[PDB]
Amino acid sequence: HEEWVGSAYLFVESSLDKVVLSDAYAHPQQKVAVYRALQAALAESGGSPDVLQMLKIHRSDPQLIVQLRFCGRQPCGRFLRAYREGALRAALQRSLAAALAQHSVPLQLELRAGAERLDALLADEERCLSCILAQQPDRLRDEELAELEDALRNLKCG
Amino acid sequence: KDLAMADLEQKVLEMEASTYDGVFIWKISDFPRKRQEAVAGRIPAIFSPAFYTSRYGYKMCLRIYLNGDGTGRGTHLSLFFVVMKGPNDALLRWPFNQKVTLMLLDQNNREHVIDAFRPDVTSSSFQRPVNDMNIASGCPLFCPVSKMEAKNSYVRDDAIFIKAIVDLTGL
Repeated sequence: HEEWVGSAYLFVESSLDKVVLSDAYAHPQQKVAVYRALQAALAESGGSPDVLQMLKIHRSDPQLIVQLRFCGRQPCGRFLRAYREGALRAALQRSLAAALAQHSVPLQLELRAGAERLDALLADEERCLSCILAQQPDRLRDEELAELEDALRNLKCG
Repeated sequence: KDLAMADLEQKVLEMEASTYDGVFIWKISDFPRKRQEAVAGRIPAIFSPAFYTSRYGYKMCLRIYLNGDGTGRGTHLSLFFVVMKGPNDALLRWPFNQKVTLMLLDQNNREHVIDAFRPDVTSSSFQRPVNDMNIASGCPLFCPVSKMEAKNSYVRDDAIFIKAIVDLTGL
């Protein structure tokens, strides 16, 4: 209706055994960097921060689940193409690798809109978009991310 | 006889569970059993009794899926907040826009599972109710199943405690 918006969850997971993202997040001195890595990767290959927003980051078994909010059906389409083509993943492997001070951090991604696993629907972009729209964003950005944004910003000053 | 006694016993039950200060604690007993009924698909979800933000405030209830719903089906405990049609909705401000904090209480009172969220008022989940219940909103990935099913503090004596806190700022 009035403005096309939708949401989905992006599952991010490591391949090497140590590079466990769950613990890396709960780590007081890594969390900010991981946050920064996810934010930079999305803005690089997923879409601008005003068109692709992170609402929450779930530490959930040993992957990281990022709740996303998409603004505009067209921009969402750009995200989906970047996702299926591997561009999103390429940028995330680079940013996280730099974030955790490692040579490589190969990733395994998953994308879900409600119970629908979009990975099995990548060939039909219209179906993916329809599934994302079906998931109405119901929460504003989680306070934790604003807290990390403050931290990221205070650090870069000195 | 029944549409008789049955209804009266239900009212009393609802009355006994209701709170009017935006704070609700939901004790779910017989956890083990309810847990398996969920895992088996027989009874996927459970509604909690209703509670309110004030004596004549919003009417709300919680909806939980022991084996998950949506993106968390089969992997997480899913917990939701539901705005219900209240007897005094004509006097309230719509859409519903109060921060809601959902919690699974650690019975050693050390590390509670907590998710505080501010409603995105554009969602139909927060508009004035037309039906008994609006579409639920909440946490599909509230708590990974491993935390509440072997080895730890959330389940104790076959029971768990869910807590909800509706921030009354502005009311």
